[PDB]
Amino acid sequence: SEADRQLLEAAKAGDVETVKKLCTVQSVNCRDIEGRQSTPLHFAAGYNRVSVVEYLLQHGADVHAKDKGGLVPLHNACSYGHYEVAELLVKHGAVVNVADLWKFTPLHEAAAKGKYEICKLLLQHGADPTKKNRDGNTPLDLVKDGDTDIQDLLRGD
Amino acid sequence: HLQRGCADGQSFRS
Repeated sequence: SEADRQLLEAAKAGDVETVKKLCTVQSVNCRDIEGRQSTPLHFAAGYNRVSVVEYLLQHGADVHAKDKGGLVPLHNACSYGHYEVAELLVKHGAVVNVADLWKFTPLHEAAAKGKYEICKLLLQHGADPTKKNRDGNTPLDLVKDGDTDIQDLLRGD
Repeated sequence: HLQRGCADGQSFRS
Protein backbone atom coordinates (compact mmCIF):
# COMPACT_ATOMS: atom_id res chain seq x y z
CA SER A 1 0.00 0.00 0.00
CA GLU A 2 0.99 3.62 -0.58
CA ALA A 3 0.54 4.29 3.14
CA ASP A 4 2.95 1.52 4.14
CA ARG A 5 5.51 2.67 1.58
CA GLN A 6 5.32 6.19 3.01
CA LEU A 7 5.69 4.87 6.55
CA LEU A 8 8.72 2.75 5.65
CA GLU A 9 10.26 5.74 3.87
CA ALA A 10 9.61 7.99 6.87
CA ALA A 11 11.21 5.45 9.22
CA LYS A 12 14.27 5.25 6.96
CA ALA A 13 14.48 9.05 6.76
CA GLY A 14 13.89 9.65 10.47
CA ASP A 15 10.79 11.71 9.66
CA VAL A 16 9.16 11.46 13.09
CA GLU A 17 6.09 13.56 12.37
CA THR A 18 5.22 11.45 9.31
CA VAL A 19 5.76 8.23 11.26
CA LYS A 20 3.36 9.57 13.88
CA LYS A 21 0.77 10.31 11.19
CA LEU A 22 1.00 6.92 9.47
CA CYS A 23 1.77 4.53 12.31
CA THR A 24 -1.37 2.51 13.08
CA VAL A 25 -1.91 -0.85 14.77
CA GLN A 26 -2.13 -2.23 11.23
CA SER A 27 1.00 -0.57 9.80
CA VAL A 28 3.50 -0.51 12.67
CA ASN A 29 4.80 -3.97 11.66
CA CYS A 30 4.36 -3.78 7.89
CA ARG A 31 7.09 -5.13 5.61
CA ASP A 32 8.96 -3.79 2.60
CA ILE A 33 7.80 -6.40 0.08
CA GLU A 34 9.73 -4.90 -2.80
CA GLY A 35 12.98 -4.96 -0.84
CA ARG A 36 14.03 -7.52 1.77
CA GLN A 37 10.88 -7.24 3.93
CA SER A 38 12.39 -4.83 6.44
CA THR A 39 9.85 -3.46 8.94
CA PRO A 40 9.66 0.22 9.97
CA LEU A 41 11.77 -0.78 12.99
CA HIS A 42 14.44 -2.43 10.80
CA PHE A 43 14.71 0.79 8.80
CA ALA A 44 14.79 3.05 11.85
CA ALA A 45 17.39 0.83 13.54
CA GLY A 46 19.63 0.51 10.49
CA TYR A 47 19.56 4.21 9.67
CA ASN A 48 20.12 5.28 13.30
CA ARG A 49 16.81 7.09 13.69
CA VAL A 50 16.64 7.05 17.46
CA SER A 51 13.41 9.01 17.98
CA VAL A 52 11.63 6.82 15.42
CA VAL A 53 13.01 3.65 17.06
CA GLU A 54 11.63 4.83 20.41
CA TYR A 55 8.23 5.78 18.99
CA LEU A 56 7.85 2.53 17.05
CA LEU A 57 8.79 0.44 20.08
CA GLN A 58 6.30 2.35 22.25
CA HIS A 59 3.57 1.80 19.69
CA GLY A 60 3.98 -1.94 19.30
CA ALA A 61 6.78 -2.58 16.81
CA ASP A 62 8.07 -6.15 17.13
CA VAL A 63 11.74 -6.20 18.21
CA HIS A 64 11.83 -9.87 17.28
CA ALA A 65 10.50 -9.53 13.73
CA LYS A 66 12.68 -11.18 11.07
CA ASP A 67 13.13 -9.82 7.56
CA LYS A 68 13.39 -11.98 4.43
CA GLY A 69 16.94 -13.05 5.31
CA GLY A 70 16.22 -13.68 8.97
CA LEU A 71 17.64 -10.39 10.30
CA VAL A 72 16.07 -8.74 13.31
CA PRO A 73 16.47 -5.01 13.93
CA LEU A 74 19.31 -5.70 16.36
CA HIS A 75 21.33 -7.13 13.44
CA ASN A 76 20.84 -3.85 11.55
CA ALA A 77 21.84 -1.74 14.54
CA CYS A 78 24.95 -3.78 15.27
CA SER A 79 26.15 -4.08 11.67
CA TYR A 80 26.13 -0.28 11.31
CA GLY A 81 27.55 0.56 14.73
CA HIS A 82 24.48 2.25 16.20
CA TYR A 83 25.17 1.77 19.91
CA GLU A 84 22.25 3.70 21.36
CA VAL A 85 19.79 1.94 19.06
CA ALA A 86 21.28 -1.44 19.99
CA GLU A 87 20.88 -0.63 23.69
CA LEU A 88 17.26 0.50 23.19
CA LEU A 89 16.50 -2.76 21.39
CA VAL A 90 18.16 -4.92 24.05
CA LYS A 91 16.43 -3.01 26.87
CA HIS A 92 13.12 -3.75 25.12
CA GLY A 93 13.84 -7.46 25.16
CA ALA A 94 15.77 -8.17 21.96
CA VAL A 95 17.37 -11.63 21.98
CA VAL A 96 21.12 -11.10 21.74
CA ASN A 97 21.91 -14.60 20.41
CA VAL A 98 19.34 -14.37 17.61
CA ALA A 99 20.55 -15.90 14.36
CA ASP A 100 19.58 -15.22 10.76
CA LEU A 101 19.11 -17.82 8.02
CA TRP A 102 22.88 -18.20 7.77
CA LYS A 103 23.33 -18.43 11.55
CA PHE A 104 24.89 -14.97 11.74
CA THR A 105 24.24 -13.34 15.11
CA PRO A 106 24.41 -9.64 15.97
CA LEU A 107 27.83 -10.38 17.50
CA HIS A 108 29.00 -11.73 14.11
CA GLU A 109 27.92 -8.40 12.60
CA ALA A 110 29.53 -6.15 15.21
CA ALA A 111 32.77 -8.16 15.18
CA ALA A 112 33.12 -8.19 11.40
CA LYS A 113 32.40 -4.45 11.26
CA GLY A 114 34.91 -3.52 13.98
CA LYS A 115 32.45 -2.19 16.55
CA TYR A 116 34.13 -2.73 19.94
CA GLU A 117 31.58 -1.07 22.26
CA ILE A 118 28.73 -2.88 20.54
CA CYS A 119 30.58 -6.19 20.87
CA LYS A 120 31.09 -5.39 24.56
CA LEU A 121 27.42 -4.47 25.00
CA LEU A 122 26.31 -7.74 23.44
CA LEU A 123 28.74 -9.73 25.59
CA GLN A 124 27.48 -8.07 28.79
CA HIS A 125 24.00 -9.28 27.85
CA GLY A 126 25.15 -12.84 27.37
CA ALA A 127 26.05 -12.93 23.68
CA ASP A 128 27.98 -16.11 22.94
CA PRO A 129 31.31 -15.48 21.18
CA THR A 130 31.62 -19.20 20.36
CA LYS A 131 28.50 -19.47 18.16
CA LYS A 132 29.37 -20.67 14.66
CA ASN A 133 27.47 -19.50 11.59
CA ARG A 134 26.80 -21.82 8.65
CA ASP A 135 30.39 -21.26 7.50
CA GLY A 136 31.63 -22.65 10.80
CA ASN A 137 32.87 -19.18 11.75
CA THR A 138 32.50 -17.60 15.17
CA PRO A 139 32.35 -13.82 15.62
CA LEU A 140 36.03 -14.00 16.65
CA ASP A 141 36.80 -15.67 13.30
CA LEU A 142 35.40 -12.63 11.45
CA VAL A 143 37.45 -9.94 13.22
CA LYS A 144 39.82 -7.87 11.07
CA ASP A 145 43.55 -8.35 11.69
CA GLY A 146 43.86 -4.74 12.82
CA ASP A 147 41.19 -4.95 15.53
CA THR A 148 43.31 -6.69 18.16
CA ASP A 149 41.20 -5.07 20.87
CA ILE A 150 38.03 -6.77 19.60
CA GLN A 151 39.96 -10.03 19.26
CA ASP A 152 41.00 -9.80 22.91
CA LEU A 153 37.46 -8.89 23.96
CA LEU A 154 35.91 -11.87 22.17
CA ARG A 155 38.57 -14.34 23.38
CA GLY A 156 38.13 -13.25 26.99
CA ASP A 157 41.91 -12.98 27.15
CA HIS B 1 27.10 -15.26 0.63
CA LEU B 2 25.61 -13.14 -2.16
CA GLN B 3 22.07 -14.41 -1.55
CA ARG B 4 22.39 -13.15 2.04
CA GLY B 5 22.77 -9.56 0.87
CA CYS B 6 23.03 -6.86 3.48
CA ALA B 7 20.93 -5.32 6.23
CA ASP B 8 18.97 -2.20 5.37
CA GLY B 9 20.83 0.72 6.90
CA GLN B 10 24.19 2.49 6.88
CA SER B 11 26.79 3.54 9.44
CA PHE B 12 27.06 7.29 8.80
CA ARG B 13 24.06 9.62 8.67
CA SER B 14 26.15 11.94 6.49
